[PDB]
Amino acid sequence: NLKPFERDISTEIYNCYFPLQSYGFQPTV
Amino acid sequence: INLVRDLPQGFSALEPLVDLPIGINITRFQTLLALHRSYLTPGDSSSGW
Repeated sequence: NLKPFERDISTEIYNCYFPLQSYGFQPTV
Repeated sequence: INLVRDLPQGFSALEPLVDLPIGINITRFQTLLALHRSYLTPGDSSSGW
């Protein structure tokens, strides 16, 4: 997909699925 | 070398000075300027280029 040392702001199409993902205060994990 | 016709002849030692870790890819470069003068030093410049 992408190589290191790299950034990206507005996640263009890679249509797609539900994007985000959280490491919440639900640590049981 | 006093010759001012073109690029030179000779064998020039070249050594590094500085590195700065930016961390992203580049594929374009240039340089740009501005050339606004008046007083300067040479008589009456008034250089309409």
